[PDB]
Amino acid sequence: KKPKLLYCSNGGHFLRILPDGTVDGTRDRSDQHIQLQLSAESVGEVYIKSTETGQYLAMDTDGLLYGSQTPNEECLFLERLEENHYNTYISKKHAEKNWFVGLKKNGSCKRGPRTHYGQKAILFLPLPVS
Ligand SMILES: O=C(O)c1cc(O)ccc1O
Repeated sequence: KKPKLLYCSNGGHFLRILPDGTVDGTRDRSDQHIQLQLSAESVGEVYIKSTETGQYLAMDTDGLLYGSQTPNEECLFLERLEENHYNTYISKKHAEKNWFVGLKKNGSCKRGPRTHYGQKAILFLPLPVS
């Protein structure tokens, strides 16, 4: 396996899953909580896992991102390759809704409802770390 940073184009923050379940974004490339394991359950279905805490990215019924201690339906994301090398991630559990993983410009998480295709918020460049 290979860990990766996920660099949000909106604002320029790496996706971060804090130990408390809080998901936001930091510009600190040293941050321990931005190293992420991607693993494909099925072809276009990934889990995004913290290599420090072993927590999985998830999205709840309101569209808030959290860190789940154990994988579940809420942690499956559909990964699509975009136009200039960036990926988008839409909640499997909420795909009929087009709820995307996204971060605000201030590096806070954008709830799934506030998301739409064409936003820079939802664009993540995977970078192989080191
Ligand atoms: O680049 C922007 O102005 C932008 C900011 C957002 O928070 C969401 C979508 C966008 O297109």
